[PDB]
Amino acid sequence: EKGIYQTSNFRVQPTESIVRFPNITNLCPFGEVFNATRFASVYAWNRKRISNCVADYSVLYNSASFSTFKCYGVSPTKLNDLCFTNVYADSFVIRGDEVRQIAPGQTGKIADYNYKLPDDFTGCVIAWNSNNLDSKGNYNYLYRLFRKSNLKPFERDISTEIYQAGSTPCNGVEGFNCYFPLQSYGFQPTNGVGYQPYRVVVLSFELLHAPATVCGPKKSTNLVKNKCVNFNFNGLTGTGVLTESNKKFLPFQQFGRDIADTTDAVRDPQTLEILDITPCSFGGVSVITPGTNTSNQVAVLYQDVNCTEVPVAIHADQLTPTWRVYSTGSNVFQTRAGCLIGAEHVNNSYECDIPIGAGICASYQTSQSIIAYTMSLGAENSVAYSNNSIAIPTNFTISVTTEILPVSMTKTSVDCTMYICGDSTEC
Amino acid sequence: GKLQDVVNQNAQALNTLVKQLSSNFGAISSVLNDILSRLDPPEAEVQIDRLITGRLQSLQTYVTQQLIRAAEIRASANLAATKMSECVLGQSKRVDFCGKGYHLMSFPQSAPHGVVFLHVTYVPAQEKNFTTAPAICHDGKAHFPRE
Amino acid sequence: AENSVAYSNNSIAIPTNFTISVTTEILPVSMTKTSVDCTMYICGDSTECSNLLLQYGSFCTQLNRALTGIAVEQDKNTQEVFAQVKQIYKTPPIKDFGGFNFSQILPDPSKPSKRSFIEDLLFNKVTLIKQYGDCLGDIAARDLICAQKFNGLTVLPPLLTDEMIAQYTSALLAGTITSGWTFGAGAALQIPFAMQMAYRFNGIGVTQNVLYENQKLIANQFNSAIGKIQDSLSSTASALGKLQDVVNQNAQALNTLVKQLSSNFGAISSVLNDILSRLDPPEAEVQIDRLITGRLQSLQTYVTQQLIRAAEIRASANLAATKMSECVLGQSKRVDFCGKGYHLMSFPQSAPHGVVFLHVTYVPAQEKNFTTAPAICHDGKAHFPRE
Amino acid sequence: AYTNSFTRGVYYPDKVFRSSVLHSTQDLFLPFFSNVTWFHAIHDNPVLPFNDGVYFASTEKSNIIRGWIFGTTLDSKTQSLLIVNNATNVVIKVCEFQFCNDPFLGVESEFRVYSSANNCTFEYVSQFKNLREFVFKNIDGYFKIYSKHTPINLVRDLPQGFSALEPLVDLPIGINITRFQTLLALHRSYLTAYYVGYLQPRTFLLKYNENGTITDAVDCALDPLSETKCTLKSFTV
Ligand SMILES: *[C@@H]1O[C@H](CO)[C@@H](O[C@@H]2O[C@H](CO)[C@@H](O)[C@H](O)[C@H]2NC(C)=O)[C@H](O)[C@H]1NC(C)=O
Ligand SMILES: *[C@@H]1O[C@H](CO)[C@@H](O[C@@H]2O[C@H](CO)[C@@H](O)[C@H](O)[C@H]2NC(C)=O)[C@H](O)[C@H]1NC(C)=O
Ligand SMILES: *[C@@H]1O[C@H](CO)[C@@H](O[C@@H]2O[C@H](CO)[C@@H](O)[C@H](O)[C@H]2NC(C)=O)[C@H](O)[C@H]1NC(C)=O
Ligand SMILES: *[C@@H]1O[C@H](CO)[C@@H](O[C@@H]2O[C@H](CO)[C@@H](O)[C@H](O)[C@H]2NC(C)=O)[C@H](O)[C@H]1NC(C)=O
Ligand SMILES: *[C@@H]1O[C@H](CO)[C@@H](O)[C@H](O)[C@H]1NC(C)=O
Ligand SMILES: *[C@@H]1O[C@H](CO)[C@@H](O)[C@H](O)[C@H]1NC(C)=O
Ligand SMILES: *[C@@H]1O[C@H](CO)[C@@H](O)[C@H](O)[C@H]1NC(C)=O
Ligand SMILES: *[C@@H]1O[C@H](CO)[C@@H](O)[C@H](O)[C@H]1NC(C)=O
Ligand SMILES: *[C@@H]1O[C@H](CO)[C@@H](O)[C@H](O)[C@H]1NC(C)=O
Ligand SMILES: *[C@@H]1O[C@H](CO)[C@@H](O)[C@H](O)[C@H]1NC(C)=O
Ligand SMILES: *[C@@H]1O[C@H](CO)[C@@H](O)[C@H](O)[C@H]1NC(C)=O
Ligand SMILES: *[C@@H]1O[C@H](CO)[C@@H](O)[C@H](O)[C@H]1NC(C)=O
Ligand SMILES: *[C@@H]1O[C@H](CO)[C@@H](O)[C@H](O)[C@H]1NC(C)=O
Ligand SMILES: *[C@@H]1O[C@H](CO)[C@@H](O)[C@H](O)[C@H]1NC(C)=O
Ligand SMILES: *[C@@H]1O[C@H](CO)[C@@H](O)[C@H](O)[C@H]1NC(C)=O
Repeated sequence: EKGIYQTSNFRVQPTESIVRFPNITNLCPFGEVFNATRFASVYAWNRKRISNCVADYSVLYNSASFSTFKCYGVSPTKLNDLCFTNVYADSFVIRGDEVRQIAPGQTGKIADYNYKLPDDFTGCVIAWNSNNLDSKGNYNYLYRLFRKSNLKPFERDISTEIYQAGSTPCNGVEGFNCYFPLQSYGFQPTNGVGYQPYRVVVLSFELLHAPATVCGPKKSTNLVKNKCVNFNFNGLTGTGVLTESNKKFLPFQQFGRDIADTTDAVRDPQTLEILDITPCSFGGVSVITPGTNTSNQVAVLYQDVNCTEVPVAIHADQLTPTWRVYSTGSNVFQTRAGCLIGAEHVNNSYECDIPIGAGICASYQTSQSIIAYTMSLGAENSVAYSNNSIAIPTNFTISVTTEILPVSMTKTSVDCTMYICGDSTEC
Repeated sequence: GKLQDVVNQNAQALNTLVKQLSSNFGAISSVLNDILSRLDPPEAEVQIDRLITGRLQSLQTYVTQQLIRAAEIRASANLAATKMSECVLGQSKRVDFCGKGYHLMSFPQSAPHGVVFLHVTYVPAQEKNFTTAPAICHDGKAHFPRE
Repeated sequence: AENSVAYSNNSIAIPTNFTISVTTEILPVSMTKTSVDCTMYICGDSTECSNLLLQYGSFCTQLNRALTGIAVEQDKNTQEVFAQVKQIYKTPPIKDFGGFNFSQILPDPSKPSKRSFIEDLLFNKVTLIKQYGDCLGDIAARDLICAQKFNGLTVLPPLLTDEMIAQYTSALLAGTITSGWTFGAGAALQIPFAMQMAYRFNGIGVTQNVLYENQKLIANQFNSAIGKIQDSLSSTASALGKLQDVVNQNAQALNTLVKQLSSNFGAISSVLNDILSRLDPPEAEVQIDRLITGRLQSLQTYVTQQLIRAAEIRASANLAATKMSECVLGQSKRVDFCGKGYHLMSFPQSAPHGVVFLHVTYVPAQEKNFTTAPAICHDGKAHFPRE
Repeated sequence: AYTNSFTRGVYYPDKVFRSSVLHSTQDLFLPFFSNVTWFHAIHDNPVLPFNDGVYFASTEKSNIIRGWIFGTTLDSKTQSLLIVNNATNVVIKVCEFQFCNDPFLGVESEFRVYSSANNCTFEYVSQFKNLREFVFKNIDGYFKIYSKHTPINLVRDLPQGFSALEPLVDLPIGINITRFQTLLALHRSYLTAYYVGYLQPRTFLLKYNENGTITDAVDCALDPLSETKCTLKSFTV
């Protein structure tokens, strides 16, 4: 039907992809972590720092020995695209049937006395069978059996004191219901599965907040300003336009946020300049039609857009050629409601037909085309006021007019259980 | 058109409510019978709770918009009852309340979901210029017209 | 204040003077027209999110239909208050009007605008396009309005400009001052202004010789009351509180809707790009559905409260249209409907989103005690007063 | 002895740049107008608790204050922590020390702090007009440290304005802390000026300026007026 319709939105599309990783070329020492002759016992677990490297993660999970590759705040497919902060690695040996205790929220004497993970853990847990390397006899793999209380997350308790399991205070030497707290492991090569030793590595990191030194194999591109790009800064993706900023970041800061918690500023990782981020231009599109009874011609309003910026405001020559005629031409008119394209501006005033806004209306007139004009308020008139003149009527008209008012509406009812559940008694 | 609008808005609201039943709202199906044919109750509960939550939200939206439309229809019916009292059962002096011109009388006619008033007024027609004065002096005294 | 009437069964008090009084009434007419791009609010530019949003049905078609219905009604409100006559009556030259001075409410005739002096004072007292256009200098473009536009929230302009609304009000003023109430009923019939004022005195039950004998005093009292309105609007703070409240409530609702985008609603992040950077789609879908459900709830709350505010604004504009018809285009007998006292005449002035009425009334002033009687007996017959 | 904080121990709670907004944060903070314990050397170091975290401030002119020990028993049965300045570099160390019953440092002179230092798991090395402020926290196997230095304008009392502490270092030590003791630089080596406040779980309302600087705050549990300002999310009522 004849009218004006908000139908969709235009939006400039990005052209190319940008990657800006830091410039680091030395690889990352995972051989020193995963191929070591002697791992540590679980009560005294080792923590190794990992820093200033390029770490390729796919050769870990695309290998054979690991019977556990459990990641927690992240997917394994994504690990080669992110940059990491405060990377640490933790290594020990446990029994074969308590790998399930190395997880957030676990009970058991390993999780309660020896090595505790937090609830909001971010990282990966890797485990594999080491029967060939740690079984013969072997007894210097100890675990803790007795503590006064439960451990905190990432707490290590390396201390020797005789465990008072009675009401009498012992000292120094073993006694009755007084116990040495540590206990060895019986790793024999003919043990069943569940008693055979397993080697465990725990990686833990932080993602996308602070500056980063450890990240995977991506090749950078060059920084492209002043146009709608598809960026990737240290693993943080998004679409927008990059321009130079003049905010000053303190050296522990990599990103800025606005009131809606979106990223709107970034420090480059090769240059150390500050850039601003802003989405590529969009807006509403209204279509002015007469009836499809009468025509198939239309005019198009781009709401709150300047007219010389409309092919900048749309993604210029990506649209259909049937579409791109409605971004240029000679029927281009600037109003305060945006840019109108496809109607001829005339200089008369008429009573309003299809409202556009800020004083402008549109119509279909005689061949036939769509016109745009300023609406008229009414007919000009002037009263012949004087200080001793009056006008008196000498005839009259009897007039009858109609007035229509709504009184009532349709009464409806809803059977709720039939709407929600049908006939189903389970529902 | 004012009476056709009330018919159209309510048919549109009921048709929207009927075709909201083909959304799955994040479940595996929007058809409850297809969910109950393929799964047993312990993991069927998870999908049926999603469908229940979505359809409950649809019904609540329909009812809230009906209550706001009923309040506007109530104000329109109060105004029509006042016009019946003051234009059909009396002669009114309120400017423009019973048509344009000076009100003589009004007639009511019934209409579907509504009411139509026929207002009869006096409109002055063919005017002449004259010279006028506020008062007239006759014997050293001022005279003023009565009506 | 405590007071006590000296009632008796044969005493009456009659006034011996009067005061010409001018008072102000302010009414809201329209509110800001807004629009929402739903997919840009909920999903940003993520096509994964916008494909998941199709599972919830026609919710955003429904929300945009409700907001479009509000925006059309806001132009109907303004047409109903201001466009009641279809002749544009031209401002006469102001040198007669029997001593009554209308210069501060009529449009300034050397300036090319149509605003009067009091309309200029009213338009400088409410603290309310191309700031969507700039939004890229990216340090000075940290306004609240660029944060709204980047998440799909826009403001639509009104159909009538402020200059058009001032033209309508000056045509109503010219019709009233040159013709009385005749242009509201038909063609305008000219009458001199002191004869118009005499017939309005006659309408409140005072004989017209009272007007003609006190003409200069009545015109001086009127000109003084107009000056008091003008300097009270040049020296106050919050006379237009009813119009400032509509602006404040609208800006508050849009800012609340923008700040709701930093809730995670039980997900691991409130930023969609962080979720898409760290997870693959089978377990990303679980977090994105939580964010979709929270943001849909926020939009539905905003739209429900806009519809309720639009119904109250509509009742206020119906009352302003009735007051234009019954106090500017006629003389009213309804007690207190056009000010306090006996109504003589009213003048309209446009205001941002609103209308101001200046009501002129007769207030009795200086009373005396007399002895009274119901009838008088002369020749064995009772005599009663006519008027 | 006691003094008054007025505004002490507000730090940047995260690492993201924010300009010209307000922001509400739950952390461990030092409450406003609380009593800080005073220690002076008019001419003493006991074992103060830790409990949830510590505000530490200190003021001298010529490098007397140097480092702390943190632990549980201080008796070589459990692990413990040590931080010392050399006036060139800083030494941080998580061995299983047997500590002396009165640790200090003789004036260059030798160390009279620990006799035995076995069983080490961590080691690190790094680099009145001086008020040095510190916040220590021990959460999730980490030891966080915030700091800032300013020229004190006064004689003995703490200054009145507002200044926020930047983050310094985060240490993965994995130990249990319940007590601590500061380490001085004593001239006459006898093997036998600083303020301490405790951190509380609060809610604060932080104001960031045009340049990204925290210039003002509101402690929401201080008084009813500030409890009003935290509900209204502004600074004027
Ligand atoms: C951290 O160390 C403290 C200090 O010893 C431990 O808390 C003590 O536990 C005993 C157990 O009977 C209590 O009697 C003491 O009162 C506690 N002292 C304090 C200061 O709280 C605590 O158990 C250790 N942490 C963990 C997780 O074991
Ligand atoms: C007042 O107006 C009416 C029009 O309604 C005039 O009536 C017309 O008079 C002429 C001359 O006699 C006739 O030819 C027309 O047919 C009449 N019209 C109608 C509708 O009856 C009437 O003459 C006018 N009166 C004056 C004094 O001018
Ligand atoms: C009625 O009230 C008016 C007040 O408006 C009186 O007018 C005043 O008269 C005195 C004496 O002539 C003058 O000095 C004042 O300047 C007048 N005031 C104004 C505003 O003009 C008038 O006298 C009163 N009439 C009666 C009969 O009491
Ligand atoms: C009608 O009232 C206006 C008040 O605004 C008078 O205009 C002022 O006249 C004084 C001289 O007495 C000038 O100093 C002002 O600049 C004028 N103001 C404006 C806005 O022009 C005006 O003179 C009065 N008209 C008559 C006929 O007395
Ligand atoms: C550990 O050694 C195995 C066998 O030689 C090898 O496949 C693997 O890549 C090594 N791990 C590293 C280098 O991280
Ligand atoms: C490498 O990084 C340094 C330090 O950030 C920077 O100065 C230099 O320009 C970078 N070089 C390249 C080729 O990116
Ligand atoms: C369109 O217009 C034609 C011509 O008036 C009419 O015959 C036809 O019924 C119309 N169709 C609709 C759907 O209005
Ligand atoms: C569009 O841009 C031109 C060039 O700066 C400017 O002159 C014009 O005023 C702009 N249009 C609007 C509506 O601001
Ligand atoms: C309308 O008039 C202006 C001058 O007032 C002129 O510049 C313009 O071209 C005219 N447009 C048409 C369609 O006549
Ligand atoms: C009255 O006189 C004026 C001035 O000559 C004229 O313009 C006007 O039309 C006259 N009115 C009528 C009703 O003839
Ligand atoms: C009328 O008389 C009463 C009683 O003496 C007195 O109180 C009252 O004020 C008088 N009214 C006037 C208007 O003087
Ligand atoms: C802090 O010191 C003041 C000194 O006036 C004292 O009244 C108050 O009780 C002290 N507060 C605490 C918690 O000890
Ligand atoms: C600081 O002094 C201690 C003790 O002499 C020493 O162990 C440490 O290496 C020194 N730090 C340096 C030289 O950076
Ligand atoms: C540290 O470990 C050794 C064995 O490497 C052990 O003999 C010693 O007792 C431990 N230190 C302490 C203080 O217990
Ligand atoms: C913000 O930083 C600028 C430096 O460009 C400085 O001139 C200005 O004083 C600072 N603003 C405030 C409020 O301190």
